[PDB]
Amino acid sequence: LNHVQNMLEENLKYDAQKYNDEVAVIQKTSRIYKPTYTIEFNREGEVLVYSADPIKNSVVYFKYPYVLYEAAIPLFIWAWIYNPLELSKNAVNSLLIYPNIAWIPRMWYWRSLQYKIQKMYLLRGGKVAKIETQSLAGDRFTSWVETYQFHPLTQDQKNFDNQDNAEFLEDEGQLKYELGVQLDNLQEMGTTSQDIVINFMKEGTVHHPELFEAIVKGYNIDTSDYVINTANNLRAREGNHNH
Amino acid sequence: MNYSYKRYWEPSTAEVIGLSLSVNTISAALTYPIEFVKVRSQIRTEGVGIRSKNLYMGINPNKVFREIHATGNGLRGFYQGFESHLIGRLSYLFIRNLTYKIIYDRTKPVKAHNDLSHREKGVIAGFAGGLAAFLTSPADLVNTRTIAEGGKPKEWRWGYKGLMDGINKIAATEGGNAALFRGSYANVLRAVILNISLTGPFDYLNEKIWITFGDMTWNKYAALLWASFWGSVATLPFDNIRTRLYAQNADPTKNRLTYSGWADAAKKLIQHEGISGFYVGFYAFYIRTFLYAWTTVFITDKITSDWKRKAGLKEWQI
Amino acid sequence: STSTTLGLPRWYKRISYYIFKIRYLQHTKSKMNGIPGSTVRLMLINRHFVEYEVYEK
Amino acid sequence: CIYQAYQNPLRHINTGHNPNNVYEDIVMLGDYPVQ
Amino acid sequence: YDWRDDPKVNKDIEEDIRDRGWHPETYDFPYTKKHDDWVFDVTMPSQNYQTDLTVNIHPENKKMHVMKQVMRQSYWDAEHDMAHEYDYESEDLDFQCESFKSQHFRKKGPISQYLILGLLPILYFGTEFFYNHYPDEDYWRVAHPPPLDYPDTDDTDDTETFKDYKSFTGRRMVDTGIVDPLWYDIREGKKVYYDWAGVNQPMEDI
Amino acid sequence: QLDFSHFDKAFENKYDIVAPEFGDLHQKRAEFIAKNQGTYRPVPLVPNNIKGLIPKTCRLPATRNWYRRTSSFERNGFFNIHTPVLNTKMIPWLLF
Amino acid sequence: YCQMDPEEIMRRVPGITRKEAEFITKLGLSPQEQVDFAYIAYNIGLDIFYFTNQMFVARQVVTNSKGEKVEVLWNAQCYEDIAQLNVGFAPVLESVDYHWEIFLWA
Amino acid sequence: MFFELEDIKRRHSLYWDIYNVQGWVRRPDSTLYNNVKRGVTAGVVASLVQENITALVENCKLLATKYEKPQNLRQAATFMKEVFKLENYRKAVWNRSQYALCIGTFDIGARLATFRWLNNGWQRVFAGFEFNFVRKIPTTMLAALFTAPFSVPFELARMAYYGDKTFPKELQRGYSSYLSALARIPFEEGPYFLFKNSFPLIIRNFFQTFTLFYTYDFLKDKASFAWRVGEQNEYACKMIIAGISTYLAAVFSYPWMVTREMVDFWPKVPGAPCTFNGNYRKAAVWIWYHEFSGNYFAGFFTKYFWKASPGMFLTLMLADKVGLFDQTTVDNFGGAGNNSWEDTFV
Ligand SMILES: CCCCCCCCCCCCCCCCCC(=O)OC[C@H](COP(=O)([O-])OCC(O)COP(=O)([O-])OC[C@@H](COC(=O)CCCCCCCCCCCCCCCCC)OC(=O)CCCCCCCCCCCCCCCCC)OC(=O)CCCCCCCCCCCCCCCCC
Ligand SMILES: CCCCCCCCCCCCCCCCCC(=O)OC[C@H](COP(=O)([O-])OCC(O)COP(=O)([O-])OC[C@@H](COC(=O)CCCCCCCCCCCCCCCCC)OC(=O)CCCCCCCCCCCCCCCCC)OC(=O)CCCCCCCCCCCCCCCCC
Ligand SMILES: CCCCCCCCCCCCCCCCCC(=O)OC[C@H](COP(=O)([O-])OCC(O)COP(=O)([O-])OC[C@@H](COC(=O)CCCCCCCCCCCCCCCCC)OC(=O)CCCCCCCCCCCCCCCCC)OC(=O)CCCCCCCCCCCCCCCCC
Ligand SMILES: CCCCCCCCCCCCCCCCCC(=O)OC[C@H](COP(=O)([O-])OCC(O)COP(=O)([O-])OC[C@@H](COC(=O)CCCCCCCCCCCCCCCCC)OC(=O)CCCCCCCCCCCCCCCCC)OC(=O)CCCCCCCCCCCCCCCCC
Ligand SMILES: CCCCCCCCCCCCCCCCCC(=O)OC[C@H](COP(=O)([O-])OCC[N+](C)(C)C)OC(=O)CCCCCCCCCCCCCCCCC
Ligand SMILES: CCCCCCCCCCCCCCCCCC(=O)OC[C@H](COP(=O)([O-])OCC[N+](C)(C)C)OC(=O)CCCCCCCCCCCCCCCCC
Ligand SMILES: CCCCCCCCCCCCCCCCCC(=O)OC[C@H](COP(=O)(O)OCCN)OC(=O)CCCCCCCCCCCCCCCCC
Ligand SMILES: CCCCCCCCCCCCCCCCCC(=O)OC[C@H](COP(=O)(O)OCCN)OC(=O)CCCCCCCCCCCCCCCCC
Repeated sequence: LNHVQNMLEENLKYDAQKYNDEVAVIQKTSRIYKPTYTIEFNREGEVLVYSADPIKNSVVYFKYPYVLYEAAIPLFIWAWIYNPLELSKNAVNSLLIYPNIAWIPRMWYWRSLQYKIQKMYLLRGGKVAKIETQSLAGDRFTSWVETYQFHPLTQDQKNFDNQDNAEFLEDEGQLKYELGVQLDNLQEMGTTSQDIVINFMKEGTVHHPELFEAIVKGYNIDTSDYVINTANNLRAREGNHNH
Repeated sequence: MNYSYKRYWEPSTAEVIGLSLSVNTISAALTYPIEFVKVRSQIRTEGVGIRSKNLYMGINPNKVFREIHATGNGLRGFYQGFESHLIGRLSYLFIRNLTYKIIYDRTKPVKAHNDLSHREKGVIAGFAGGLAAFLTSPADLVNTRTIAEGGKPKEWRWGYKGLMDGINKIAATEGGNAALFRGSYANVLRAVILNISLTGPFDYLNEKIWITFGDMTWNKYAALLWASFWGSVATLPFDNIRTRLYAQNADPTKNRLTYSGWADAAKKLIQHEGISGFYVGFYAFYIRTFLYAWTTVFITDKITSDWKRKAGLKEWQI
Repeated sequence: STSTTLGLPRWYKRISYYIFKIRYLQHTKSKMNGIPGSTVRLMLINRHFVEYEVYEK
Repeated sequence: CIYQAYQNPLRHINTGHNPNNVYEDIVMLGDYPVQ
Repeated sequence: YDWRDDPKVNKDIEEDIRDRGWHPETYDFPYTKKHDDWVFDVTMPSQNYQTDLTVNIHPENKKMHVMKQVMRQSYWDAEHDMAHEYDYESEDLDFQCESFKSQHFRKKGPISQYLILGLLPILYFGTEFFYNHYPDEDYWRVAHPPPLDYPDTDDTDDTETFKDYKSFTGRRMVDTGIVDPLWYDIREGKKVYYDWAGVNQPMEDI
Repeated sequence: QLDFSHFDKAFENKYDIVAPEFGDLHQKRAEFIAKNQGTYRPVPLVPNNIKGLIPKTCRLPATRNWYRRTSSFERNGFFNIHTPVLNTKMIPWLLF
Repeated sequence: YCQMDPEEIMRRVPGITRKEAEFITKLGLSPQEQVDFAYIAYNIGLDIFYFTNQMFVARQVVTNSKGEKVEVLWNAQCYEDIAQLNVGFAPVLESVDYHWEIFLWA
Repeated sequence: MFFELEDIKRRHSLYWDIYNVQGWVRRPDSTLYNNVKRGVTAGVVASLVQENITALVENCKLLATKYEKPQNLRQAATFMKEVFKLENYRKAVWNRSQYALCIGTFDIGARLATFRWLNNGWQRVFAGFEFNFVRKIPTTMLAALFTAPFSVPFELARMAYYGDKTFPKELQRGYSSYLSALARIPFEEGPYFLFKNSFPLIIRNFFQTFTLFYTYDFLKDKASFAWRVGEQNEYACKMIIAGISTYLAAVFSYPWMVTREMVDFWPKVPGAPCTFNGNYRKAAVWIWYHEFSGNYFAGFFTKYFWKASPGMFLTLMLADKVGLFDQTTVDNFGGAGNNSWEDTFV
């Protein structure tokens, strides 16, 4: 097979070899942001930048078009039971497929509800962001992501917004609209996934707007001017209203 | 089984000669490259033997074929010496078939459903094959030398460009007609062994599988596989010794490992490599013999069945 | 054969869990040391097809 | 024990324990140590 | 030394890629060689960049290194193992020496017999049925219907059945359909089964 | 020589090459590939101006995907078949 | 690969060393697990720079009540099955040695 | 008498058994002409459909690489309309239709003909399920091995033809079409140019044909209880069985085809020898002995599944329709079923 010559294959092989030889694990980035004010980190060496209760602030039960999807199950059940169309055995049995597939979109919506960030922290060095979220069943998932892997989207959520000049924070510091950011690589439950979109709801307080914007735009934060606040206010498995 | 034979129709001598010549011609034309690869593998392994371990023990026929093709000669490079090989095979087949048919006609049983025992048939076939191989030895020598030229260093090559050219060069440069019969004893031994180690196992397994599964069509080909395997097992050492004797150049300095005879070559092979060294190129030899036997049997059976139907024999008599 | 426990049959303590995790990650790195990275694999898969008719855009 | 002598017939009373062709009994047949 | 046994000099030795970096002949028995240690610079840099704001690590750009083949099991040395296990009868004392090298280690050997091991079910069933012709010599043979009126009329009844089918009663039964149509025809001295009967023709009497 | 301590050319196994294996044109193509493996990048011909279509001048976000992938890739080259996507996708099948 | 700050790790565990903190950060653990592992290692004296094998899974140096520093090695263990236990004498995970006599000297 | 080996012909006496059915009886429709005709028809149709699908998918990908993919139904409709009118799409359709005609006649037709030849006589059990299916395994294996290398020359010719179009004018052969390239390559580069290093294609074809034909034949009889007792839809059951068969064939065939990427496309470590020494067989052995399946199962669908599975599914359906999987079933207590009628009612 190799004896067959194809310039496209040769170009692909050359591109792969050149990439492997040139690009290394270590990379140089000049996107460094120096905050004006000193950063007060928690007792754990982290600074909280975002907080919200997406499950509390979202619609769970009566959601469109999932109500429409689930309202047709009785119709199919009645049609199968009474055979109003006078169908054959297999034809009438074919009507029982819909009840087994109508609830899947609601399951996917409930799963997506757990990708709205509940809590966001920036670690020492301004290179790691910890995002904590929860599922509708109360399971809590926390994941650490490097700041460079964030990419904000436009308000319409259909395109990548310019990282440098992005207008998603109001003058005071809060979000104009529910922000969306795509993480190139997300490690969730010890499994790496590609191009995962997460959301910050507009109905959520934003702490340290400068740090939040820097993390969103992917800049590495300079944390040289820092202080440590020894306050043990948060307990393990602490309760919250995101249930 | 002594009355299980059905010899209700026997071809004439001229028909046998013509059919054998044509079928052997096409079979040799088809299967020559495998023999070429086998000879090249034997030459390249001569003096070293098998040094791989476990599953890699041996020489890869595909590797040898790829190396030969990489020389730039294409597929025509695998047919070098094909003229000499075909001439030698034709002469051997003609002589062997003539002698075998003459003896068989002389000593045949009267009854049509009775046939000579396997022992007697093997004795006659071995005698005929030995005589034919002794008569036609120089052609095999020329073909083997032409094949080994590529493997050997340029200075050791003979540069034969045809059967007659090689015969003349051997007669003149080496001196005398005796130089044309080098390896004749080895060729005779190989021919006798191959003749006696093919007809027996084939019938053995064919009858056994017929008894087991009754009358079917795959029985003939399964028996052919078995017979080819056992014939290769029996004959490959003799073929290797014959190849070594043929490749032995006249000049000892040219020779990498000089030999004085069949026994001397066997002793040298045993010394410089284990007994397994007798079976280099076994896969190539097995493939060659099986393909040749299959094509020959298929064509001969088709033609013979057609002739029998024309004559008017019953379905079972065919 | 290689034992799956790596010498730590039970994670009775978080220290044992950490040791097992460290050695497991090292072993996985060693085993994956001989295959291309995610980017290379993805680009090769995406641009595998090379059979077109008209060129010179 | 074929073409290679490993055991010691001096310390072995009988060399017929195992097949071989390189061992011979020190006290051969017809040999009788008598005071 | 012999170059014929050296893969580097002898090109006829087919190197096994799956055994690269492993030499069974060099094992210790007991094995006391370290071939694994901390490995970095593959995906995790060996240098420090935790506080480097101008450097971001991209694990995706993993440079390709030499494949690490799984360790090969030890291969037996016939002469060494035979000498080690050999014990002199009335010359050796019955004891175990202090040295641990005397432990009898298991080393893999030729793999040819394992082919027969893998094929054993096929071989065993063939020996049980085909070689012994169990239950009988006819079960595994291709089935052929008996020839016409063979071996006897009482058993075959071909002619009587043909007459019955050709009779008025046979035609009426076929019309009722409880009895299927005739499956054979009596030709000039031979019985030929119809192609729709789904059976082979009777074997020739010779 | 008879001694096997050192290799000798008498046992050399290298068949002489007389011409390119697949022809002079194939040899020339191989040389051209070696010389310009990456510098020559032919591309398929596609129209550059389509009314209805919108040119693809940037990378699109994941929100534009009609289908959601199940498997994934670790950054070290490992291929993950078991993912949270698979975990959520297996619920209906297991239930049924 | 989200390596935590070695200075922060040292601050959270005052007595740990910069080299140890950097090595822990290099180790592929989430920052919380890195901090916890650093705390445990400093508190026990465990030498994190030890490549675990099938002989010993870790080593530590501890000063006993007599003032002497002694080395403690954590043996590789098995779940109630010596047959499953790997009896080896090399820093290797692979089970290379096969013993016909489990108790050579009885 | 003719050469060294003698094909001894022997006569045997009569033998018969109680039952004349459920063994091997060659079907009357099993002939060289009829089997070849049916196989050629089915293979040609399946290859045409598969090649059209592949051309359409590849042209859609090519258009999407330069224009944003559809955002809604109207955008998808206009995208398909603009794909259909591409000159590249039309040329690819023509050339790949020629390639389908060639391969489906010489590869899929050969596979179907050999399978029918070696498996037509296996009768089934009346009012029951065909047991002793192991007898069919040797036949399917023989057919798969025999017909495995019948597609490698055509595939290599296609690859050479497509790779010639991407070379400069000076170094371009200038093949008018796929048929012209196929006719010219044997005389220009030589026959071995279409067979060198063919192990990946050969093993792929072997696994495909074996695990497709044998699995479909096994399932269509063993799962027949669904429509024989459960009164399920026979056509739907057969469609499900064909889908399972084609999926299994793709799964068992793709890993062997992955050797192409590992040996040729994976980057080479500078200063070190090739991991597999450039041997596809050795790479396949390494894949077979590899611990993790996902590593060589990556790219299963984006690369091979949609280029192979639909063709195999259509081939199975057409073979079933024509009757290449139809066995003969007769009652064992009928007139021709057994030679002992005295105990069929007593
Ligand atoms: C320890 C072994 C244990 C047993 C296992 C065996 C293993 C063996 C291999 C491994 C070990 C190493 C070898 C040891 C061998 C030991 C035995 C021995 O001595 O054999 C050597 C012996 C000879 O080998 P060699 O020493 O190499 O000598 C041969 C030369 O290389 C030949 O040189 P060349 O090729 O150059 O020849 C040219 C040709 C030159 O040609 C000439 O002869 C020229 C002169 C005559 C010209 C005229 C010819 C006729 C034509 C004219 C007719 C008249 C005119 C007609 C009309 C006009 C038209 C023609 O010469 C010949 O024809 C042949 C040489 C003799 C010529 C002298 C005259 C002979 C007259 C009688 C024969 C006549 C017919 C010959 C042809 C055959 C029939 C067709 O070979 C064998 O015996 C072969 C192997 C053994 C075969 C038998 C099987 C034994 C084992 C059975 C199974 C046991 C199982 C149980 C275990 C038992 C353990 C004990
Ligand atoms: C022509 C055949 C036609 C086809 C039919 C064949 C049917 C065969 C039997 C089928 C069923 C079992 C098949 C097992 C095959 C694989 C065996 C295996 O694991 O590889 C060897 C393997 C050695 O390789 P390894 O363990 O991987 O690594 C160590 C190294 O090899 C290095 O180890 P090392 O340092 O110890 O060096 C010595 C090594 C180097 O040699 C080799 O590896 C050469 C290749 C293996 C040859 C094995 C057989 C040798 C002849 C044994 C004859 C009896 C002992 C007399 C002295 C023989 C001296 C040669 O030799 C051995 O280790 C072989 C020892 C064999 C002992 C045999 C007696 C054990 C007691 C009987 C138990 C089984 C009873 C079954 C029947 C029950 C009926 C109710 O040793 C074993 O696992 C021992 C297995 C022992 C039992 C099975 C084999 C004996 C079967 C005898 C015939 C039974 C026939 C019954 C039906 C017909 C009745 C008429
Ligand atoms: C004997 C009977 C014969 C019958 C007739 C047979 C005739 C021949 C049929 C031949 C069919 C060939 C199909 C080729 C498809 C090639 C796709 C491809 O390249 O994929 C590469 C793709 C990766 O591509 P990529 O470029 O890397 O993607 C990156 C993008 O960022 C990510 O991608 P993206 O988000 O940008 O995606 C763009 C999107 C293109 O963008 C759009 O979506 C625009 C169009 C919107 C409208 C969508 C369809 C509307 C309704 C019409 C449906 C017509 C279907 C016709 C074909 C049916 C058979 C496939 O393209 C796709 O992803 C695929 C679209 C294709 C349609 C999929 C939905 C089909 C629903 C069918 C419902 C039933 C219809 C019944 C009709 C009546 C007659 C039967 O990977 C795959 O191959 C994965 C495919 C996975 C498919 C299955 C997913 C569900 C799995 C769960 C199990 C379900 C099955 C259970 C077992 C059942 C059997 C036992
Ligand atoms: C039965 C229990 C009853 C009591 C309850 C007990 C509690 C529940 C059971 C225990 C927990 C099981 C958890 C399983 C899921 C684990 C996570 C996962 O998604 O796995 C992917 C994971 C690979 O993901 P990864 O780690 O990301 O891969 C990275 C590398 O590629 C490294 O990859 P690699 O080198 O390991 O290669 C992976 C490759 C190689 O995998 C294998 O070859 C493994 C063995 C497969 C064959 C045996 C299973 C049965 C096959 C079908 C038999 C026909 C009838 C089926 C229905 C009735 C019988 C169940 O597998 C795959 O690529 C996909 C495998 C199939 C995944 C199925 C996803 C759904 C799992 C949930 C249960 C589904 C039940 C429906 C029926 C089963 C559908 C598969 O592979 C596995 O964990 C292997 C196991 C896969 C599922 C089978 C094991 C459970 C069932 C055992 C039944 C044994 C008897 C069957 C007799 C059948 C007679 C006809
Ligand atoms: C220490 C070594 C000493 C060596 C020298 C002294 C001893 C020599 C011993 C020689 C033994 C030869 C055995 C031949 C093979 C027999 C095998 C056998 O019986 O198998 C059973 C079978 C029995 O066959 P069957 O005919 O009974 O029927 C088989 C079918 N059933 C079983 C149903 C009856 O025999 C064969 O198949 C034999 C086939 C080969 C026959 C030919 C043998 C060689 C003849 C050579 C003739 C001369 C050639 C030219 C020589 C020129 C130079 C002089
Ligand atoms: C038992 C009593 C007899 C007397 C005592 C025993 C003395 C004789 C001992 C002989 C030992 C075996 C020697 C051959 C070993 C071959 C090993 C091997 O496979 O090498 C690799 C070779 C390599 O062959 P290759 O070169 O084709 O390589 C292909 C393999 N790859 C792809 C991996 C490279 O393999 C073979 O040839 C396999 C078949 C071997 C068949 C050996 C038959 C030996 C028969 C000798 C006597 C003649 C037959 C008599 C009986 C039948 C006829 C009546
Ligand atoms: C777990 C293992 C066992 C699996 C179950 C097997 C059950 C049957 C026994 C077979 C044992 C060997 C394996 C062969 C499998 C494939 C062939 C097969 O199964 O044969 C059956 C079939 C004829 O059977 P059929 O006529 O359909 O039976 C009903 C008739 N009313 O025959 C055919 O289709 C023709 C096949 C011809 C070739 C068969 C070769 C078999 C070789 C077996 C090993 C022989 C070893 C001999 C050793 C000798 C030592 C001196
Ligand atoms: C065959 C028995 C031996 C084999 C192993 C059996 C294991 C049993 C484990 C329990 C779960 C499986 C369900 C039971 C077995 C299959 C159904 C069966 O036994 O057939 C009979 C059943 C009911 O028919 P019945 O009413 O009894 O017929 C009287 C007619 N007057 O007929 C039906 O209703 C048909 C139902 C078929 C379901 C098959 C499911 C298993 C096969 C693999 C999965 C197939 C998935 C795709 C199915 C597509 C169907 C269109």
